[PDB]
Amino acid sequence: MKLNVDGLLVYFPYDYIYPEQFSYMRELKRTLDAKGHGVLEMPSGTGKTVSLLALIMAYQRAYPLEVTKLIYCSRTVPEIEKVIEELRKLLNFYEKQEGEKLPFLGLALSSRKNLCIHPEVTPLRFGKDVDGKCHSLTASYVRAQYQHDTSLPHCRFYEEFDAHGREVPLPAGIYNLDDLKALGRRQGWCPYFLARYSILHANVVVYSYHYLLDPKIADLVSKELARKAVVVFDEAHNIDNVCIDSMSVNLTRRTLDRCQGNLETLQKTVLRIKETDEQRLRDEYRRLVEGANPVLPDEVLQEAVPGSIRTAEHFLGFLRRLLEYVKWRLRVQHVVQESPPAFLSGLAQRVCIQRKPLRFCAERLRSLLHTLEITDLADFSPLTLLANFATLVSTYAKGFTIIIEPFDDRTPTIANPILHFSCMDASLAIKPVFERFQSVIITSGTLSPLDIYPKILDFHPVTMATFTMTLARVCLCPMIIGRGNDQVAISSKFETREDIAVIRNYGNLLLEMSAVVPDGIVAFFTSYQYMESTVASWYEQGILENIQRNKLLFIETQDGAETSVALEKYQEACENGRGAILLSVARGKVSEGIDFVHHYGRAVIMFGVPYVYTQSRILKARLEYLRDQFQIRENDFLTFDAMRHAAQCVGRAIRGKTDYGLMVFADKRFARGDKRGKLPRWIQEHLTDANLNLTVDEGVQVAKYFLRQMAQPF
Amino acid sequence: MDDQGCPRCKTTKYRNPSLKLMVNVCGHTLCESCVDLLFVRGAGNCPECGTPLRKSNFRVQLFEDPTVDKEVEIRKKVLKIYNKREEDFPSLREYNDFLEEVEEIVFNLTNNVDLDNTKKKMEIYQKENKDVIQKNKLKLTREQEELEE
Ligand code: SF4
Ligand SMILES: [Zn+2]
Ligand SMILES: [Zn+2]
Repeated sequence: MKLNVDGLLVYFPYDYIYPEQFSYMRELKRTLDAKGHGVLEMPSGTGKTVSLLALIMAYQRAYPLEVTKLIYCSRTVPEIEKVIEELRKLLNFYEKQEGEKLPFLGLALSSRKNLCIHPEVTPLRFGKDVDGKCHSLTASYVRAQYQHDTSLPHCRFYEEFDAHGREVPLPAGIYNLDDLKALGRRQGWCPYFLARYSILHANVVVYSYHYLLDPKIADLVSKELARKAVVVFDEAHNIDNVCIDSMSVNLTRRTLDRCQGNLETLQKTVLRIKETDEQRLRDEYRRLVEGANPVLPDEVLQEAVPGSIRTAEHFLGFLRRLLEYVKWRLRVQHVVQESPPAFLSGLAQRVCIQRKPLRFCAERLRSLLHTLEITDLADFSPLTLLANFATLVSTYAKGFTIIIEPFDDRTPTIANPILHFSCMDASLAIKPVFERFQSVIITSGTLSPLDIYPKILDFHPVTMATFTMTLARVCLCPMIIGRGNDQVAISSKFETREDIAVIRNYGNLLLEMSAVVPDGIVAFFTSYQYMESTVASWYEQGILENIQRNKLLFIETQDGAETSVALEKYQEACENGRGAILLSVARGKVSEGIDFVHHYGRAVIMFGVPYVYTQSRILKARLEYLRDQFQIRENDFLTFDAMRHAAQCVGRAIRGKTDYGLMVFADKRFARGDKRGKLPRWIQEHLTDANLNLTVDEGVQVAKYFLRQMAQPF
Repeated sequence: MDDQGCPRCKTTKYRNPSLKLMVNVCGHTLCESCVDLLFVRGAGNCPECGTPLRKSNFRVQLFEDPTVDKEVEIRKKVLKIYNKREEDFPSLREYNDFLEEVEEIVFNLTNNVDLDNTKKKMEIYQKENKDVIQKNKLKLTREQEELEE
C-alpha cells in the first residue's frame, strides 16, 4: 500500500488510511521540509505511530543527509514496548518490498533496573539500588582490580563488552527490551550498554522522556551527535509536568537526617582512607586543580575550577555548613516561604557560602565520591540529592523558587517538613532540546489547544494542526450530563461538593448507566478525599448496593500494590459477564498508566472537572509565574490543566480498531463554551449542542440507543 | 530546636522550644535557663569543662551542631582578612589559592593552635591593611545595599 504523498512516495504497511492520515503525513512533511519544530495532534493512539514512523522512513531515504536519526520518545516503558512492535512490523513490510536487508537499525533504551542480565541485580527491584550495584561492578577500581584478576566478583558482561562491543557494532535489526535482553545473554554483552553504543549509529532510537529532559542523564546520551535529528514525543500533553519535575528537587527532614548520617559515614570513610590510602588518592587533588551527574544543561553547566573546596576535609565541612543552614531554615515554623534569589543571599550571608564555590559542589561530590571507593551510591543517594539541590539553587533562580513548608497539608502538626524547590516554567529544562535538535514534533492525543504550548514552552511552532478521526462509523459518542432527574446543578464545585443531591445525582447516573453499559466501565473522580466522601455517601444510601447488584465495583487507593491487584481483578470481570466499575482519580497514577480498549472502560465517566487543591502553594508559584510571564490568565491555565487532564484520561476508550466506546462528562461545567473549546478537536467536533446538556435519564436512554447501533456489525 | 535537651537541665526544651543555643569559645551547647545557672557561680565558666570566659562569651546562634558554631563564628573573623575580590587576581591558579589557604586557616584555628595562625595574620596585616583591606571594607556596604534592593 504505497502512498504517493505530495512531497514523495511513502510506503505504508496497512491496507487503508483515513483522510485525516493524508493530512497527517503532509502536515508532518511540511514541518520536516521547513526543518522547524512544530506540534500536532492525532486522535488514534494506534496507527498514529506507524503513520508518524512511515513518513520518517520515507523521508530518511529521500533525504538521508537532512535527518541524521529519529528520536521517538514515549511516556512509559510499557507503552514504548508496543511502539517498537509497530516499527518492527513496518520494517518487515518495507524490507519485504525491497526484498533485501537495508541499513536500518531500531532499538529502545531503558534503565538497567528494567533490563539487565547480571544475577546479583536481578532480585533487586528498586531503581536506585540497581545503579549502586552496577556502578560498583563497573567502578574503575573494580575494573582496575579486574586487571589484577584477584579473588573478587567482577561483572563479566561489561568486561567482555568493552573488548567486543566496542570493536564490532551490530549491523542492523530490531530488538525490543525483551529481545535485547536475550541478545546480551547469548552474546554475553550488556543489553544496556550495547544499546548505548548503538546510539552512535542507530536510525531509530526510542526511550522515555526522563532520558531526554533531565540534564543529569539525558545530556550524556543525547550528545550533540544528533546535529539534525527528528526528535519526537508521543502523547506528550503533560510534557511540562514531566519536564518541570526533572528540575524540581524535594528536601525533607527525613532526607536531611539521612544526609547527616550519610555525611558522618562519609567522614568516617575519609578517616579510613587517610590511614590506608593517602598518596594515590591525593593525586585526584592535582586532577581537581588541573580540571549521578550535574543537572546543569550545556550552557548553564560550568567547569571552570573546583573553587575553594579542594579537599575532602574542606569539602565535607562545606556540606556540613550548607546542611546545617537547610536544617535550620527547614526547621523554622512559619507560613510557606518563597525566596528564589534571597535563599542564595541568605545562605551566603548566614554561613559565608559564596555561590561560585557552591555551584561546583555537586560535581565535586561525585569526583570526591569516586576517590572514596565507596561500596555503592544507593546509601549516599539522599546526600547527592541535596548536592544536586545545593548546586541548582546556586546556579540560577530567575525561573525557579525555593518553597519551604514547615507544616504539611492533611496534617494539623507534622514533624517532617518538606522543602520544595518546584520550578515554574518548563522551557528552561527543554531549551537545550530545541537548540540542539533542528526540529521537534510534539505529537500527542487529547491535546488542549496548541496555541498555549508555545506560551508555556518558549518555541515558535511551524504549524498548529488539529486532526479529527474520520471513519465510516462514528465510534465515539461523547456527552455531557450537567442536569439530573431533579434538574439541579450537578457541578462538583468546591462549595457545592458538600451537596447531597449532587452526590446523589452521580450515584444515580452511575447506577442507571451501569444497567445499560456492558461489561467494562470506569469512573474518574476529582480527588481521593472527594472520592471517599462520594463512596461513603453512596455506601450509607442504597445506591451503592444497587450498583453492586447491577455490576461489580472497584475503588482505587494510593498504594500501587492494591491498585495493581484491583486492576487485574477488573480485567477479569470484563472477560467474564460480571463487569466491573473501577472508581479512580483523574490525577491518580492508575489513570495515566492504564489503557482502556474494547470491552474495557466502555463508558468512561468523568465525575466533575478535575482540579487540584488551590491551596497548594507549589501550584500557586507555578500558576503565579505563568500569570507574571507569558501572559496567561490564572483561571485560563487552571482550566486548561483540567481540560487537558480530563481529556487525557477519557480519550483511552477510542484506542483503535474502531471499537465503540462512549464518554460521559458528569458536570454542567463542560457544557460551557470555554470548556468545549479547550476540549480536543476529535472529541469536541463530534459532540453536538443537542446532546450537550443531556439529562441523567435522557443520557442513559441515548447511550442505550448508541450501543444498539454499534452492537450490530458493519 | 530538635535536640533532646540540655546536657544538664533537659526540662525547658520539652516544655517549649523557644530556647536557643548559645555559642562560646568552648564550642559548647548552652541554653538560656542554663545560662543563668552559669552566671550565679563562676560568671563565665563552662559547667563541666570549666573553660574560663571573659564576659560570658555568649552570642545567639541556632545551629545545633557544636563544631559548626565555632567554624561559622571563626569564619566571620577570617572573612575580615583576604576579602579582596577575585578581579584583583589575574592568574587563574591563584583565584582560589587564597580561598583554599583561607579555608585552611579556618581548620587550623578550629582545632590547631592559633599561635602560628595569629603570627601569620600579623604578616598579612602589615601589607594588606594599607590598600586591599581598607578598600573592600568600604565597598562591602555599597555592594550589600545595592544587592538587597
Ligand atoms: S555491567 Fe551490565 S550486566 Fe553488569 S550489572 Fe551493569 S548493566 Fe548489568
Ligand atoms: Zn541548660
Ligand atoms: Zn563545655
